Amino acid sequence: MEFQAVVMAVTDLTSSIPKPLLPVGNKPLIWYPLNLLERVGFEEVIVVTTRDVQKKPDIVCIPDDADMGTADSLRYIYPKLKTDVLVLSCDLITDVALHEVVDLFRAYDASLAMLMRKGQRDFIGVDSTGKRLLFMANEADLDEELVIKGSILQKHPRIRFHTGLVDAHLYCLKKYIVDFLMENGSITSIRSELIPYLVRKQFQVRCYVHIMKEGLCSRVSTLGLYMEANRQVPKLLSALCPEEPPVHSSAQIVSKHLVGVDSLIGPETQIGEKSSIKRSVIGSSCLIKDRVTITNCLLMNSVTVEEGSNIQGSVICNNAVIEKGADIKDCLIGSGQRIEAKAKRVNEVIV
Amino acid sequence: PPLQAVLVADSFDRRFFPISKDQPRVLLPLANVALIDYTLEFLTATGVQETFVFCCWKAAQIKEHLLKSKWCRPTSLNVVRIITSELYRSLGDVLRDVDAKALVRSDFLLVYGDVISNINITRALEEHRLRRKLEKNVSVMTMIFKESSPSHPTRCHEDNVVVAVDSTTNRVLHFQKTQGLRRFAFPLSLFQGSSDGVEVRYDLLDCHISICSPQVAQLFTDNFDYQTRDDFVRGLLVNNQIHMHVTAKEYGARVSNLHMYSAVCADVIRRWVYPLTPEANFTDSTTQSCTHSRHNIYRGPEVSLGHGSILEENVLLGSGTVIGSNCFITNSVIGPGCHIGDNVVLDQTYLWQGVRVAAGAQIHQSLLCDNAEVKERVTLKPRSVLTSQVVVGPNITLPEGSVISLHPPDAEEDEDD
Amino acid sequence: GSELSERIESFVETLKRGGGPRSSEEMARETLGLLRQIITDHRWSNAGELMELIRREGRRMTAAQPSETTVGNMVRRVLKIIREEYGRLHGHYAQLQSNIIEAINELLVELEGTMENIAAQALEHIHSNEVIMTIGFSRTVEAFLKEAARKRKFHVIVAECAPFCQGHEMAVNLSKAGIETTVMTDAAIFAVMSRVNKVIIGTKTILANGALRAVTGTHTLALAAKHHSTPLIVCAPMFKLSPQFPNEEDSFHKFVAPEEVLPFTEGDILEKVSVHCPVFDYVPPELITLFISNIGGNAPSYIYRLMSELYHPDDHVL
Amino acid sequence: VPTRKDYGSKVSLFSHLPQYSRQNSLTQFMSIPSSVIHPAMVRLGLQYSQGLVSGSNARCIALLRALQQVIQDYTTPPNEELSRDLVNKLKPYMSFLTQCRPLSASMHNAIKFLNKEITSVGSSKREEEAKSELRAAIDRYVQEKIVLAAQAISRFAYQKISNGDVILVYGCSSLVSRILQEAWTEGRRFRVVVVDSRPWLEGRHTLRSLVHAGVPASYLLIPAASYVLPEVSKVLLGAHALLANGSVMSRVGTAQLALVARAHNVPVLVCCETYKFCERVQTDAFVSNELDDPDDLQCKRGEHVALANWQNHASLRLLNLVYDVTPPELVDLVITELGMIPCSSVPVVLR
Repeated sequence: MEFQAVVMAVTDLTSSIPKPLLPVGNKPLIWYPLNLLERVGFEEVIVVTTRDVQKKPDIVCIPDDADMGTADSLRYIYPKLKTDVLVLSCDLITDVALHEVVDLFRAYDASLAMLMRKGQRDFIGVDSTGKRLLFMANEADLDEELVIKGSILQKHPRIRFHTGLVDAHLYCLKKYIVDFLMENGSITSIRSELIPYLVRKQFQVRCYVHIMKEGLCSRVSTLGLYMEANRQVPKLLSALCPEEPPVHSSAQIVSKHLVGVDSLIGPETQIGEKSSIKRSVIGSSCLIKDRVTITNCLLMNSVTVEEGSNIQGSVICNNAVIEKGADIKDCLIGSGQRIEAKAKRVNEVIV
Repeated sequence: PPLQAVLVADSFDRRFFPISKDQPRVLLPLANVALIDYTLEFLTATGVQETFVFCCWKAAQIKEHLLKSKWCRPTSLNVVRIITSELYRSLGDVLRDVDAKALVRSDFLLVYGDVISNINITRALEEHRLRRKLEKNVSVMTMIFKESSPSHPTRCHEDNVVVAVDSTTNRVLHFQKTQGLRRFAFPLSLFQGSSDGVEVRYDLLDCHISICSPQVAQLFTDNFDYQTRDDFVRGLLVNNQIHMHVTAKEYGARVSNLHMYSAVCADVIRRWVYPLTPEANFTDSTTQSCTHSRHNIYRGPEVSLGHGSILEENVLLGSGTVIGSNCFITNSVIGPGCHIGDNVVLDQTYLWQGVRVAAGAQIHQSLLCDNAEVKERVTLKPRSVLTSQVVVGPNITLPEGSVISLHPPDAEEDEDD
Repeated sequence: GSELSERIESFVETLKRGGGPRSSEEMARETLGLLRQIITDHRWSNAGELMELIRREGRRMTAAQPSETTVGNMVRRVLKIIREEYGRLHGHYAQLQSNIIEAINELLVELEGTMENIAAQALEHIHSNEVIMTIGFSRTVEAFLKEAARKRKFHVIVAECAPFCQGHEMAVNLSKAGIETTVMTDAAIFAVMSRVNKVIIGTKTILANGALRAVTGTHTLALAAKHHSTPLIVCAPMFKLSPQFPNEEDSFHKFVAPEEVLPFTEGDILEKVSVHCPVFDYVPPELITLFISNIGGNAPSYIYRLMSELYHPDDHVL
Repeated sequence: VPTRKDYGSKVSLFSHLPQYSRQNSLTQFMSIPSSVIHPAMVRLGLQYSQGLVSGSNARCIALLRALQQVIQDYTTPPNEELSRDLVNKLKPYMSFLTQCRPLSASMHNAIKFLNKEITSVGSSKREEEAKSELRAAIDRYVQEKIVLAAQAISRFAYQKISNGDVILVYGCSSLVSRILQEAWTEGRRFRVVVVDSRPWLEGRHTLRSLVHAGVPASYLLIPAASYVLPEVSKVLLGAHALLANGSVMSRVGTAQLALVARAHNVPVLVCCETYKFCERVQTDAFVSNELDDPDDLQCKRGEHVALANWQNHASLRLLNLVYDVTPPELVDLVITELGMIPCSSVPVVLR
């Protein structure tokens, strides 16, 4: 096997349901990296999630006794791996063809190849060609402004610096890197510690990067990125899985009163009379019973409306019931919260 | 507006001071031609129609040399104006005086008196004018650079530089010189302002040509502490903005030491500064006519070299240079009127007008000034300088770092052999 | 007279720094205009002192750029036509101005029309479905091919020059008319000589024996054409012909800066290496089959007979 | 694996030959863990397409090194014979490699030798001994025909380099540069003139190596050879392939340099090993050749590119030739490991 795929499934107010199983676009969050690994080779993949996740290749699930760094998790699964490992993040949604970074890993015999995207704190040094990695440092890491060795500039006179790049945590690692991690157990959090180590030691070890400026490359880690990723899912799911209709599942009791454009609705989520779902993803088993205006909103599952509500730019956790004609704008409703007919502000009310 | 330039014919530093007690640096011949002649030719060719010469040290000799040149003629186009004063002793002191006298009315070119280049400034002119017109006169100076490898002999450690430039508008955000530095420090001020195209460049050669605007003269007048262009750019990049222009197909360099001298002479001899080649005779004088041959062989009128002598590679022969028998001359420039002995080799040496070399001498990577004399059985190790008609004793070898002149406290003792 | 001196000096510096205008015919016409202007704006009594003055001007002119023979040839033409005016009148001093001015005007008017006459012979030489090669940029050859293609279909393969890829411009210009051009490097000449039916290229200066002073790589093309016995055709205007003998010493080819061939960014290896960039090369007349001019097909041996009609032998040495 | 697509209009005289682009790759529609093609072969093809390895000798060395990995990882399926199944399985790999870049004559000879050696695998021999013997045979072939065969050629060419001679070399040939480097340190004091041509401009590779060795050097382009040839005393060229009729196939500029030197009466010598002698015979440069990327022809002369958009014109085609043959009469001496036979009687000795 040329590669061994590993995903690391080990920020708040929505973590009651496990983070790898967060419903994004009416689908599990862990389904996106798994699908990205799928449909391009990769008949096998190792998964290191916890017990709470009960997750096509026969995924190998390795439970974790306690919370630990991602580098520690990689060191924990050494006996299973036998070749160069391809490390992916649990929560990362991209559309990039995986061959772009694999070509850099293959042709140049690079010790490490990784992917980031331009933003839409961290300084990355980029060679004039745009592939070789030269400098990498975090703003809080170094107290001095910016130190560049003269030796690394003698051979690479032109260095391009970026600040808005967002790390996709898509790493292609050589075999001896894992051995080095085993014999050096002080290294943890590969993203913050191991990656800078392999950059300063080149000046053999070579690192290459594939800068993206067209794709999504969303990496959900906070509530803000959670909402943005969902609204960009519908375009992605059309090409990834054209078989399932974007409108609704077959076993549905939807009202058939139109009012749905570019909206994904889950299974058996009954809708009442003349609702309004505009660019919003309705979850599963959501009992809609009246003329509710839902615009650019997320509802996980089992969320019920009662009488003519307004839903705008909000996220609602599971098992939440609104009462009568409450108006909702830019709000977060916890799991089990019962809010009566009133106007809700930006405040993020939690259980 | 008619293009004008400000020419500084005096370098206010002691970097040429085993020699400069006799003649200034601007009058030193590069390849049988004075240093200021190349700068004047470049200014005339680039489109400048008027130049101002500010000479303080040995201004009389500079004025006398300039008045007889082709640039002081009724048929000339680049009219020159010589201004001499012993008051100012710095570049800032001249730039704050050119503002006081209001000589500059538009975008002018600030260039030293020892700059060898053939760069056409028209594109830089258009870019600077467009930037100033579109940005409501925000930019103040466009500094001309030249991309080259850091390992080139032309790039010396003294004049090395590194910049942090936004690639979108090629504007300088940081400027520091790498002299005895192994690591470089760059602030975070430029990253916060714009994170789009910040780029650190180390492959740029300081051409020392910087076209400016009268606002630079006003700023130099305002700040008395400013003395050099480096001080001005350091003070400006800390507190207006400075852009650059990068040249890739044209030559440009300023001499400041013997390393720069040798590099520029080698490049000029090898036609790297075409059309400013020795055989082109860009200055209209009858004593500098040459003839180009294979392997870059330049011969003046009435050389009459001896039998058995071979000119291997890249040698310039002056007018009336007598060469002996069984010689071996390569990569060296010999002035007019020199007398060369027999069985004498010259490798990467430089002989000015009036030198005499006896038979059996071995000179490698050395420099001989006017009217110098070398006796027989004398070996000169690399990087040895003989100045102002100094003579050495027979059967004596000079070490590598051996500079000899007739001044007690500067170098070794007088010419008495 | 100050403006006349300014014009002559400005043209001298223009020649010394960079050849402008690029076209040879326009430069020759400018030389004719300036020579006529200095003719009509000077004081003289006889023909000898005026001939000496023009000789001084031409000597300075070709001392500025020995590699450019057009100015010297045209100065020689002016001297010759002045001698004809004097001889037709001596066989008597003031009335030379009108004769010289009208004759110079006639020469210039004829000089305007040296392109259509050369191109008019394209139908006889070029045929249909025949491969024709041209190296570098030549306006005369470009017009030749473009006017020949107006009624015939053929394949043209253009080889770019090494230091300046000027063949790309010629290929683009020819392809704009639908001629099915092709572009290669200088190294494919011997490889593509197999199917090339004919070679039609231009030149810069025609010497006494019929030799050429074309751009670099012309000698290799002629040698390759001779090896495969493919005829080589040279089209050039009459004024490009020069009375200079092939070569007396070095510097017959002008050397531009070596930056064109090898860039500055190489590094430290530049100090220990010597790189040369010739622009022209010598082509013996034995490699030439025919010449095209305002008269027609002239053999390479039949190049000297025009010297007597064009130039006076006393003016050959200038 | 699909066939590689074409790129741009092709020359009428070169219609039969294939012309591919460099920017596009054949690995886009391939599984990330390679299964149809061996991963080593995929890496070799990716390096070949991008031009990372282009030397005639280095290409063969890399091909045989990858074949060693293929042999080591191969396993015999049940009720199958290694000697024939290995040959059958190796064909798709070389078919894939052909699409990435046309194969050289030395590659053809190496392939034929390896196929013949694999065919002679005994039935009684098991997997381990047969695989070890095959790897040892490949290593011995490399050693005795690649690195050991150059010593004899260098020692033979030693006698043809005397004091005061000037040698005009062309292109970047490993054997030619090695001869000069090995002969300069034995006491001979010569000067080398390096001649090359665009777009590859690979003559700098040997120019810098000669400069670093202390040998005086001179650099100039192909059209300037006729100007510099009068002073040149000898010509040294590398041969990419020796033909059956004696023609020397080499770089595109080789066949013209010999013709130009013949007019100047300068002797021309070519040096190559006997394993580059191919049985095929062909006298032209059209029936068998390789077309490269046409985008390399365009150059940034001045501030603008004359050939920036050549595809817009329907009657303008860019030709990028690679190889051409020279008549045996042009070169008067062929230097091989077996002696100094003349070019005329090359096949008789080489048979």
